[PDB]
Amino acid sequence: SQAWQPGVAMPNLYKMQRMLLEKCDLQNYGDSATLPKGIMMNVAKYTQLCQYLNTLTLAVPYNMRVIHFGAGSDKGVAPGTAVLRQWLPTGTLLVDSDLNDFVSDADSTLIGDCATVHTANKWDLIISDMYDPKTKNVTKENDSKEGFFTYICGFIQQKLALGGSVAIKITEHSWNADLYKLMGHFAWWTAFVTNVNASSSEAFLIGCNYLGKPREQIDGYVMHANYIFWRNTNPIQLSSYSLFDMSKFPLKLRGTAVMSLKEGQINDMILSLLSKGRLIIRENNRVVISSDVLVNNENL
Amino acid sequence: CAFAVDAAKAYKDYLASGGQPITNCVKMLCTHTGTGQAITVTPEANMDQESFGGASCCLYCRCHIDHPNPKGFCDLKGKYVQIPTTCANDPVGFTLKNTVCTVCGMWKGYGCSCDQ
Ligand SMILES: [C]O[C]1[C]([O])[C]([C]OP([O])(=O)OP([O])(=O)OP([O])(=O)O[C][C]2O[C](N3=[C]N([C])C4=C3N=C([N])[N]C4=O)[C]([O])[C]2[O])O[C]1N1[C]=NC2=C1N=[C]N=C2[N]
Ligand SMILES: C[S@@+](CC[C@H](N)C(=O)[O-])C[C@H]1O[C@@H](n2cnc3c(N)ncnc32)[C@H](O)[C@@H]1O
Ligand SMILES: O=C(O)CN(CCN(CC(=O)O)CC(=O)O)CC(=O)O
Ligand SMILES: [Zn+2]
Ligand SMILES: [Zn+2]
Repeated sequence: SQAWQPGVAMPNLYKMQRMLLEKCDLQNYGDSATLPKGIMMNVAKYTQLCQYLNTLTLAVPYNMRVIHFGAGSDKGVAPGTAVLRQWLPTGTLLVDSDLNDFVSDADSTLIGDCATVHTANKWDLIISDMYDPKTKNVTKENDSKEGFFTYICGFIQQKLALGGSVAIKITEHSWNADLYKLMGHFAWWTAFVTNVNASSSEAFLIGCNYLGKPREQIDGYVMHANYIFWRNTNPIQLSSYSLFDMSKFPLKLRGTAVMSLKEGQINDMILSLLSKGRLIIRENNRVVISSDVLVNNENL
Repeated sequence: CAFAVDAAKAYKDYLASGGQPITNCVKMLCTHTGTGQAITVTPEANMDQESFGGASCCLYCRCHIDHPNPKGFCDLKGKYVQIPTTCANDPVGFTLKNTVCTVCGMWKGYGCSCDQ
């Protein structure tokens, strides 16, 4: 049974359907897991996410570069960043960002709308827990959303190293059709529901090993519908069991190889190594980031 | 001009007055089979300790004030601090009020056995 897993990933037969989009109606909606003593929800949530990422083919190069969007919290701190830095090998470059100010253990933190964020270099792993509170004001058909999803799609296409991976928080109403389409540009993809939040429509949309071109054409409107269909017909038991075994939590430093390479040079052997988590492609220069700042003189 | 805000004193006195300790310190899941050292690059709690994200346990970080250090560097941020389970109600107070032995790396008085 599923309850001893960190969470549940979308079974493949659901990925293959052509469902229409219904309202999400989960039988355990509102129930809260019992969390171990003194542990915040988002430490449990991120712990389970990382426990699941440990079962995939992540590239893990020396001097890994990881960027974490939506890392702030109403508490003024960054529980997610703390778990990622725990999980990631020591000395992994971790940058994070949020719209509102917070205190972080990341190596560098940028405050502002994510669309203001720019980076010279590419990344081996992108994490987003962004969620707009206005998504709660459902006033119409659940359409594809833009905003930070539009930024994220472009950021991936422009600044995710080949062989890199992503995990991007969605919900029933906080979702984007191009993001699903772009999952077709990875070797493998899923939607992963943590067991501590099994009662929520939240999932992490995980793209494993980026290939820079489509393996598969995905209709994002259809696929979100498939995902809601899965959630609607497979209730998940809230469970905190996996939180109690942290013996194998750390990400194994694979020392994955990094090559700069031009588009001409990406042949089917290179593409094979990307698919297997055995290669990263990007510059290996220094990591430089910035936030765009709008200037206004309010006087007169 | 000699003036500087003494936030350490402020919190120590607030606690002494019976003030509610700073909260939302970020506690980590770990095996609790670690070294017990005070401040580490990954959680190192033993069975007598809880591990926390450093930044959230630092009084200067949490209060949005400058670090008492010429270069402003912070001892805790980017790291994990192990807190005696008996003081994990006030991790900020603990790290402020206590000291780390430069020799063994354990909290002077809460693991340091260099006097024996
Ligand atoms: C910490 O991270 C947060 C969460 O962990 C994570 C999302 O979790 P969630 O809240 O559980 O969300 P959800 O209800 O499952 O999906 P939705 O898109 O919000 O649905 C919109 C609307 O549709 C209805 N709906 C949805 N579903 C699935 C239903 C149901 N009704 C039922 N009777 N049965 C159901 O199954 C209901 O009215 C919902 O409100 O996102 C973060 N987050 C949330 N809110 C904020 C925030 N962060 C910052 N500020 C915020 N204000
Ligand atoms: C559930 S919270 C993040 C909680 C955090 N990851 C943690 O570890 O506890 C959702 C976050 O997404 C951020 N967010 C929403 N829209 C954003 C945007 N356009 N740019 C940057 N951050 C955004 C919010 O400010 C908010 O802190
Ligand atoms: O303005 C920006 O830089 C990001 N935009 C998205 C523009 N993207 C390109 C795209 O459309 O995919 C630019 C980028 O992400 O680099 C987000 C928004 O409009 O809210
Ligand atoms: Zn500090
Ligand atoms: Zn000592």
